[PDB]
Amino acid sequence: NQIEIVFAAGIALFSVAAAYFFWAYKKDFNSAFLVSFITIISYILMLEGSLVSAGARGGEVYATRWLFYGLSCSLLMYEIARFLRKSQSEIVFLMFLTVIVMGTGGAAAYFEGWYKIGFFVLSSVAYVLLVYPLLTSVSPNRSAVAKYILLGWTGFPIAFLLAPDGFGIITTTTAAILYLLLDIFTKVIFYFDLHRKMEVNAQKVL
Amino acid sequence: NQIEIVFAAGIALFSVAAAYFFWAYKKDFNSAFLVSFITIISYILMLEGSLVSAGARGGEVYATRWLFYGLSCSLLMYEIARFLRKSQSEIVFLMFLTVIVMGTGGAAAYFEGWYKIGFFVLSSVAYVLLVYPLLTSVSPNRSAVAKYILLGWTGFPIAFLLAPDGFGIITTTTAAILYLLLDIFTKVIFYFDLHRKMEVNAQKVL
Amino acid sequence: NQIEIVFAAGIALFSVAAAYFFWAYKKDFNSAFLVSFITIISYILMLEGSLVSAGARGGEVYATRWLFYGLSCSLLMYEIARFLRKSQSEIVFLMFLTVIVMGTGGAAAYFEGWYKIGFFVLSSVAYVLLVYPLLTSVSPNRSAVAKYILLGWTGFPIAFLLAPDGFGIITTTTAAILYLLLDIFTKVIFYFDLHRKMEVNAQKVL
Ligand SMILES: *C/C=C(C)/C=C/C=C(C)/C=C/C1=C(C)CCCC1(C)C
Ligand SMILES: *C/C=C(C)/C=C/C=C(C)/C=C/C1=C(C)CCCC1(C)C
Ligand SMILES: *C/C=C(C)/C=C/C=C(C)/C=C/C1=C(C)CCCC1(C)C
Ligand SMILES: CCCCCCCCCCCC
Ligand SMILES: CCCCCCCCCCCC
Ligand SMILES: CCCCCCCCCCCC
Ligand SMILES: CCCCCCCCCCCC
Ligand SMILES: CCCCCCCCCCCC
Ligand SMILES: CCCCCCCCCCCC
Ligand SMILES: CCCCCCCCCCCC
Ligand SMILES: CCCCCCCCCCCC
Ligand SMILES: CCCCCCCCCCCC
Ligand SMILES: CCCCCCCCCCCC
Ligand SMILES: CCCCCCCCCCCC
Ligand SMILES: CCCCCCCCCCCC
Ligand SMILES: CCCCCC
Ligand SMILES: CCCCCC
Ligand SMILES: CCCCCC
Repeated sequence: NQIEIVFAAGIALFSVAAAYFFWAYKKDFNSAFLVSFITIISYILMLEGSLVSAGARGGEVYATRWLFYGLSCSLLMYEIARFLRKSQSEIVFLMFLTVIVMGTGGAAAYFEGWYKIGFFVLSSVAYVLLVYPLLTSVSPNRSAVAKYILLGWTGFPIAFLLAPDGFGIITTTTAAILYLLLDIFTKVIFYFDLHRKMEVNAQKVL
Repeated sequence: NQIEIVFAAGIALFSVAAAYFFWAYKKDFNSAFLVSFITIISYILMLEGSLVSAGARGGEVYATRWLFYGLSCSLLMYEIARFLRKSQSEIVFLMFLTVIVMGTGGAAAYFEGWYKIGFFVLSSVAYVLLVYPLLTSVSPNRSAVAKYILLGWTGFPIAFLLAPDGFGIITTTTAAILYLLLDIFTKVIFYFDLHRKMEVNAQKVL
Repeated sequence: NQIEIVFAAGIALFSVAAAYFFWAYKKDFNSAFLVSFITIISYILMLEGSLVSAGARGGEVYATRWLFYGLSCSLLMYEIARFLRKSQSEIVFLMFLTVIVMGTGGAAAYFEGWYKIGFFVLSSVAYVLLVYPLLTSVSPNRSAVAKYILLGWTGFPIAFLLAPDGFGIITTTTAAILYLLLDIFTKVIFYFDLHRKMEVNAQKVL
């Protein structure tokens, strides 16, 4: 129905994003390229539709989006935590909480009843412990990254609760469109805005 | 039947353990918190029961316990190997053997016939090569960690063979109770006993 | 039929290879041992046959071979990239492209229609970006590794297209035999030829 158009739009946008990020940025470790490329793979699988599950109020759930975030958001968390000049051990810790948040989030979306509630509570506890050291960072770059944590990262659990993954108050297509806007904001706009600042900060403490 | 009570007990204990370890320990990389948190996730999945398989002598197998160990026991092996002051390259090697041991162990538990035997032999070869450099460590902390390798880590393959994962000589609930006691010993008591020693050793070679 | 003999041959050869590599090489991080050991696990699963899927022209596909390559070829890429003295950040980048190439390759093999084509194109783009920095390396070891990239690594996508994973022009058993020869060349002969050179190069920039 309309959902294939949402997924097809995500494949095209992140294919353009991955192509730009590779050519425009330095030919070395390119997190921006890897994040968009992983997202392309995730949208193709969601478009194939073999991994769709029943959601709330007659909606559907694509829990593999949450599993692919664990790989792509750990790369984002690496850039974010390094931008705030967290210690190496704190970076490793935050990247683990991110994998935990997405992993339990996919389980919360796929399962039902008290298991959806329990996995959501666990994922939100790990999320609270993930963003607390970032929102209270003494770094001067803290305000520059709070816009992406508060608007983008925290928009997903809210979308989750409204989507068929949670209470199913919005339909599956509306959730996919809102997920896509959140993806563009946290994966593409995030680099258009902060790449050079992150690049300069990284050539000074490495 | 009685097994849900065993899994519910594990969820409550490791939720208390994860809560204590986070608040009591330093607000940086907390392996003790991550190990217990991962174990909570594993026990909820086992309690949901969608990933249960037929075992030996009419028992059942929860092979995802073994897959989740590959993530949580690699964190334990990191602390153990660093405590014995293994080289960084030896630490990376041991963490790989741990993932191999748990991964092949989950396959041994899930499959039957000569494949259970073959996967068990492979997992035990990798296990022998994993613990040999630890039991013969020249570190003075070697005796302090041998109690957990011999009593706790080596108790799992013995429990495996008795459980429905192996010959099914004990029932599924008895195996779950014995697994839970082994979990508490190797994941919780391990830190009550060795945290400060490991913390002091780590602030001296890092 | 004949395919079990191909898989049984792979189990025996890599069991001999893993046994030799462990005993002959230094008792520290042994990539050669880990690569062969992982390959043993992969061939046993393929021999068990629960993860076989329908292929092209009545052939079959064992897509888990491609998923296990993502773990074992990242170890090979680590040795290759370190041998060419790539920077640490470039090594991490190449190991990610390898996981992407194998991951999308398993999806290309498992799915059909435009999804097989799309996943193949994505996997080949990531493959082109993976081998370009290696084939144009200014390292003097570049020619010593180009034989394995061109003959061995690039033989897999060609075999893929001929195998039931692609167009199904060759049968499943012929593909398995050709996969096995490629495995022996890139995983075993690769170390018989380059171990000491790689060992000496590694004791000079570490
Ligand atoms: C590119 C994708 C990004 C940055 C996604 C971030 C996603 C989250 C922070 C999701 C968080 C969730 C919770 C906070 C708990 C409930 C379930 C989740 C996974 C939606
Ligand atoms: C928190 C969990 C820990 C420390 C678990 C350790 C588990 C093992 C060492 C399991 C070992 C096994 C073998 C030695 C081979 C047979 C199968 C296994 C996986 C049970
Ligand atoms: C031990 C195994 C090795 C070194 C395997 C390497 C495999 C590849 C480079 C496979 C590449 C593929 C492509 C280039 C795209 C099409 C699908 C693949 C996965 C076969
Ligand atoms: C210098 C760049 C290092 C980047 C390391 C990122 C590691 C990502 C691991 C994600 C595991 C899910
Ligand atoms: C489509 C099925 C998704 C179920 C989620 C799997 C559970 C992953 C937990 C990861 C915890 C680190
Ligand atoms: C029908 C039984 C449902 C059990 C739900 C598990 C609750 C997990 C809570 C995790 C947070 C402590
Ligand atoms: C015809 C359906 C359109 C639904 C679009 C939902 C997009 C939500 C955007 C929320 C703005 C922050
Ligand atoms: C300083 C703390 C570093 C801890 C690194 C642990 C990495 C765990 C990887 C487990 C992979 C299964
Ligand atoms: C529930 C199915 C469990 C089967 C085990 C999967 C095989 C994992 C092998 C990992 C080797 C590193
Ligand atoms: C029916 C055929 C069963 C084949 C069992 C595989 C044996 C694997 C042995 C691994 C250790 C060398
Ligand atoms: C009523 C069933 C109780 C079974 C409890 C088994 C616990 C085994 C403990 C072994 C002590 C080391
Ligand atoms: C000194 C040896 C370090 C080897 C690091 C290899 C890491 C492999 C990760 C593969 C992830 C799929
Ligand atoms: C047997 C099913 C194989 C399907 C392939 C799974 C997709 C893995 C994508 C990994 C991308 C990093
Ligand atoms: C840009 C490369 C990825 C192209 C993915 C194509 C997806 C196929 C859609 C098939 C619709 C029936
Ligand atoms: C009886 C079937 C034998 C098929 C063997 C195929 C092996 C292909 C080798 C290609 C040489 C590079
Ligand atoms: C088929 C689901 C794959 C998810 C890998 C993160
Ligand atoms: C559904 C099984 C998940 C296991 C991840 C380690
Ligand atoms: C059952 C498939 C396991 C693949 C792990 C790489």
